[PDB]
Formats: sequence, structure tokens, C-alpha cells
Amino acid sequence: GSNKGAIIGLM
Repeated sequence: GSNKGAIIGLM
């Protein structure tokens, strides 16, 4: 998880 999905979509 290169941030993608986590740093995006979550927040």
C-alpha cells in the first residue's frame, strides 16, 4: 500500500 487507497478514499 503505497499510500494509495489509504491516503486516498479513506479520508
